[PDB]
Amino acid sequence: LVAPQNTFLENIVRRSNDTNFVLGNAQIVDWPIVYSNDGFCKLSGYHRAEVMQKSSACSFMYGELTDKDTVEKVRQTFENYEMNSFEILMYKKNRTPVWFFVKIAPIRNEQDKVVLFLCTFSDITAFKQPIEDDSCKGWGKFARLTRALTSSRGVLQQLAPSVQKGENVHKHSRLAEVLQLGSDILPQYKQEAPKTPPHIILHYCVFKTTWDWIILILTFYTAILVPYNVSFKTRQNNVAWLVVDSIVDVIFLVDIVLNFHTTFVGPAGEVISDPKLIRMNYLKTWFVIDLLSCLPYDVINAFENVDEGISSLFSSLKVVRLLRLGRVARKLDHYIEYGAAVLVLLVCVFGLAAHWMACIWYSIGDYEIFDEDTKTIRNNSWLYQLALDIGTPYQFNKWEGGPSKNSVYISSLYFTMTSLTSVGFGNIAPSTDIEKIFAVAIMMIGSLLYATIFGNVTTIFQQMYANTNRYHEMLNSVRDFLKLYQVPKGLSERVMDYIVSTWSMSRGIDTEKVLQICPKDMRADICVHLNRKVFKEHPAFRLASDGCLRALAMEFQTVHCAPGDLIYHAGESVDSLCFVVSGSLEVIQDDEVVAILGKGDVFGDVFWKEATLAQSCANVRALTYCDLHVIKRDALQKVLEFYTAFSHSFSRNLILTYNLRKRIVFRKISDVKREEEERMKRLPPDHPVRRLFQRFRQQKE
Amino acid sequence: LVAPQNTFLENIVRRSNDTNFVLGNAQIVDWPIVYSNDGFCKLSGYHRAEVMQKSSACSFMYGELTDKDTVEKVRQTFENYEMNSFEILMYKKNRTPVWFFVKIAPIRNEQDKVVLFLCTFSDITAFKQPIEDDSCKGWGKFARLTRALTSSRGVLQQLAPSVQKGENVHKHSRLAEVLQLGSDILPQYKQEAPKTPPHIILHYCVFKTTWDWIILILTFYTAILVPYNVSFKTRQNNVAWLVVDSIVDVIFLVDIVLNFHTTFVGPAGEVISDPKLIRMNYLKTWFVIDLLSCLPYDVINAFENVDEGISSLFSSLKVVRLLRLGRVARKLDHYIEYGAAVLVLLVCVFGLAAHWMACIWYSIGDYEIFDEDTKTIRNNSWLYQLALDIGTPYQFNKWEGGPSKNSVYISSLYFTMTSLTSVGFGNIAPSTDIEKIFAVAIMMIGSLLYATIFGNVTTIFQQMYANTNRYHEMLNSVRDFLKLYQVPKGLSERVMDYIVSTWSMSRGIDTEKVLQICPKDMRADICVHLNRKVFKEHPAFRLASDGCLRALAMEFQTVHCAPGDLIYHAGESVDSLCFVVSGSLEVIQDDEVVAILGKGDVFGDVFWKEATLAQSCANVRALTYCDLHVIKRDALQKVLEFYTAFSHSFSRNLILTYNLRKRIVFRKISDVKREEEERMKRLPPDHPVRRLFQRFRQQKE
Repeated sequence: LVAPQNTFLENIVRRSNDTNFVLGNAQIVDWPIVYSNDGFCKLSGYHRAEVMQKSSACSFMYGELTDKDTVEKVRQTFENYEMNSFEILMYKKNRTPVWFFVKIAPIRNEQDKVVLFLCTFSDITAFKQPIEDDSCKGWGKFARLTRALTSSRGVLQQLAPSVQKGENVHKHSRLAEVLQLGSDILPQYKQEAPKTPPHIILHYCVFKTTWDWIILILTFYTAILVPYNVSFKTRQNNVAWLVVDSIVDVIFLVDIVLNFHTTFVGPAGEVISDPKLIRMNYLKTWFVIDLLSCLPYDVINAFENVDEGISSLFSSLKVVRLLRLGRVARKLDHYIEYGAAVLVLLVCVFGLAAHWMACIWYSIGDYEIFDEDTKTIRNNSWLYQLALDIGTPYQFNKWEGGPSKNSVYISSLYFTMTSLTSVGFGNIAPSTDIEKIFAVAIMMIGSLLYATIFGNVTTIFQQMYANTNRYHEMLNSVRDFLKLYQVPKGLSERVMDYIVSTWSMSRGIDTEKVLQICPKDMRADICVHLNRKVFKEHPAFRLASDGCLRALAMEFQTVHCAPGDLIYHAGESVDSLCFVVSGSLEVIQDDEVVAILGKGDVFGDVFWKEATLAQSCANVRALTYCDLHVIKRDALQKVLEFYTAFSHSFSRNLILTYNLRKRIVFRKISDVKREEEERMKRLPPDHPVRRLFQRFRQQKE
Repeated sequence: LVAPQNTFLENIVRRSNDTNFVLGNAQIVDWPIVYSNDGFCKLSGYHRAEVMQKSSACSFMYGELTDKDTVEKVRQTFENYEMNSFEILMYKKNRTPVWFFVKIAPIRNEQDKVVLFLCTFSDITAFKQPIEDDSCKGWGKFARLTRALTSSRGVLQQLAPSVQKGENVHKHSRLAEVLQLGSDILPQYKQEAPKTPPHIILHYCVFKTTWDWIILILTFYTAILVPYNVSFKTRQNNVAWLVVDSIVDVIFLVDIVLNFHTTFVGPAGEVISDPKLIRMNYLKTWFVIDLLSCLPYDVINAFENVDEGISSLFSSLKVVRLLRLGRVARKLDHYIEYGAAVLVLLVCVFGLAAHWMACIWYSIGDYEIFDEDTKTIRNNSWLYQLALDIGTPYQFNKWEGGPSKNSVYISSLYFTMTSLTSVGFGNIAPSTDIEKIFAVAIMMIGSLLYATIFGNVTTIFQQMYANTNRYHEMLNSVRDFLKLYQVPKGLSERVMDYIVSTWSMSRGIDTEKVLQICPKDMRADICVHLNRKVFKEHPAFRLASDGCLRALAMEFQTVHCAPGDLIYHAGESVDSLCFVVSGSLEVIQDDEVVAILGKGDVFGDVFWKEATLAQSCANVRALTYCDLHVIKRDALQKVLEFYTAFSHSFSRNLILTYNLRKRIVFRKISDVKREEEERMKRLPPDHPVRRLFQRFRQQKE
């Protein structure tokens, strides 16, 4: 998790080393200043706000002793863009002249251009010719001039008083710090990315992902095989297994070597890629135990071995991965995503634990069967009972071999496996004291791991089935509510269809919440993207600035209307302009169609001109599955009055397709036909209602 | 999930094929235009807004060369409602005459009426007699006229330049596209439902619901029976089972045939019913595996079979349903709703798995008992131990049969069943190597399924008992709160009764939340339905328009008042009109009853006339369980001032039963009686208080 980062200011202030600097623009005439520094504003007495937007030729602290030659030199250096360093008499706020040195260094840009200048400053008043304009005394002016040379008199040239004729090196020492500014110019005012150092590879790379699986399977294989080899007294009649062990060991050696040149996630940070400390962290974390883990004791044992038991500790030596990789195998928890991979992990660890405890059961039995010099058969031991039951019992002339190692291994495996899973068949029995205590330990640990499996699997089931129950409960509650208040079917069907459709489409996601999660800039950009159709298609928005576009986009709300639903009823107040982006809409008046609406059409009223609310004169009904983009009247009015220049064109360019306030008058064909029929088949004393009609007409006039 | 859908615009624009059209009303005199098209407004230069509400006789682009004969023809065609097609000189915005062709086609309606007209347009300027009014040159006018014939010169008549005398087919080609408009007239401007194609039946039908259960039970029976038949070496002494197998197979064949003519839910949509692709989807999804599953290998085997093991794979062949139906058996999760049906599913799969593993245990034992040519009895095998224990041991003269198949089956079943449920009795033992590994696998898978059962059952218990605990905890918290603040019993009893009653009635449903879930139109309709009593009974609302009715209904709130509770206390501000719909209320003043209120009565104050707030002069108390419909003063005032016409009758018709602001004065019987008694038993120096009384009377005057 890293971002392209601009490290201009930080590098320049770190490299300054108690100096000063002033920044200026490069593609701009006369070069106004873009930045100043505390050291400068303290030495020159000019505040930062009053130096801003000043010529970078430094004309504003010129004076009588300034040389026009130096002015031409700084001008040709600025216009030719070259490194250089001058000394020239400058003037402070009190117009007192003080000896001065300067050096300029423009900086390039990632786009192959020069954008910013950089001019550094220094005082050499105490080491130059003494010049005074108006002072109480010569020594007083000298002390005043020397008092401003603290930076030069500091550790930069602290050895000057102890020596003589040090001027031959003071200038070089002063210029050495300034000359380093090229290193700070490397970013070139650009989003310099944190490039990886050479011969170090990211740990998220494809090669490392495919290397992690192979090291996992190899460590799994070794963890299985080693105890069987070490305890079951197997011989080395097969040489190929030594070749396999050698290639296995060299693979682990390659892995431990590769772990040097690989970045790791810092626990106190995010990503650390500094080779001066990556290797140190690895060696202080896991490298020594991994080395003492990764020595071929058995391969050396092919010639000679210092100890026989070293190959036994070689097991737990290889097991250090099981934690080094196993806890990092939470990165293996990346995609096996159908149920938690912790389940595969627990079943695998159950298997390997069963193998381990089968091995140690065999070890116990072999340690128990014989009585050494006592020559006692010790018949109550489990292995002798198994030998009697399996057939081919022991005999003596020396003693017979009895059972073969293959059957003994699997029988011990069953004992362990029936012990761990707590079925306890009862054919092969612990019968002596140490088998007794072993059964104790095995049954304890098996019960614990059994409980762990159950807890994990139950958590999975409850997490998978959580959402379905809540949705069904909400639906049932809605159904009960509609049943209670005697709602007719014609409306209950509509409400349940709406609920089921909106749940199927939107799922368990809130658009408003997702919007409010993001910050203001991302929110505005998302709004622009969501509403981009209406801006880019409707000609009324082709003169929109970014600010007005964003202020409008923040407000627009989208509406999905099903077929048959109505938007604006007759008699309702109209207060929202709305653009049609999909489907088609119709307007019905007095049970007659007067207009039909399609894509890229808007209908409403001129709020900014009428400046008053009005009654809707007709109903608008949905035909097809349509999408609407609605704007409220108050917010639109506020935005348009804020953006007067935009409104002067918005009012002229925006034309409504149909005005809800305005309504048409008309007649019907059947009505005029029946009127004609009635007139073919064709009040004198109606004086009061005649006067009524006259009064009504006069009032209407 | 489908809806009645109007597909007028979409069909007409899809069928247009790069043409133009204009819509007009049919039951309306002179036929104003209801719709225009981009092609028309580009060719005729008239904007859409300025052509709307214009005569469909097209009089507004008439001119000097227009023929009155054609006017009469278009008029008689409009008034007789017949298909026809004319050519006539039209006029554009620049009044330049351009040769023109027209064709009209009115559209009917689902209610057996003609509602809309449809007139199409085309240009034939380049293929008619050249007529000019004012042009720079003849060839210039010819080029101008031909430049407007891009649509005709396109792919519609692209072969014209390559041939000669093509006029005999150009008119037919032009008219062919226009003549297709009858197909787009099929919806007839109506909510055309998506009717199912013939010989295809919906998958939600009753027949298919009753067919799913039978195929489920048949596949369950076959899955049980097949392994027992294939492994236990049973003979064919019973012929009826072959008849049953034949009828079973023909039922599966009928099912696979029926699956062709049946709609399915589209994963990328909702419902797909296109027979051109339903069969293709089925064949590419499951049809081939179902066919190779549904061949009567055993019925053919009655004569001859190419392989004996085919009947074994016939098992897993039939098992494909167990997934094809079993995952679709989430539709079986429709109503067994007392606990999840997943429990019945898991117990059934446990049973079938136990059967399978009993079968394979028998197979292993039979494979193990005998040593073939070695003639070894192999006594350590489980089956021989069982034979010795059960009685009738083996004997030789050939070898005896020993145990019967019935006991062997059930014994293997017990072994599997004790293995899966992890009780492990210990009478019948795995003793050789392969029984060993089989025990390994069986105990693993049994532990997994055991954990699954436990997780599911625990989820059920927590989901059933969730709500009771939260309700009890809330009640206990309320009880602790009331105990803390020393509330007397007379009030604690009331608050706890109110809480328990409102929880018992409303349950865990929020009326406000349910309202806000629905959109604005459904919300308004619900409000109208909930408050319909007061509108339809009270005469004051019998002059209410739909808009005012809805604007009022949005605001009304219902109140359930228990007996004994008070609504408006003396001294409280009155700010809400309220209608009584059930029960009865009384008003008490100075501990005397002045009025009683019943059904269909309203009480409050005239807010629209007083235009000021007032103090309540009396208390109103509940008598019976009553329901109130309350309206706030501000919203009512806003609505009535919005709807002036409604208010002019609402003020005149609405009369209060009792005015809270107005209060009556009176005397008491006991008071006047005691005054009469006192007067029967009957101040001169009280000058200051006499002056006080005089001043008070003068102030009151």
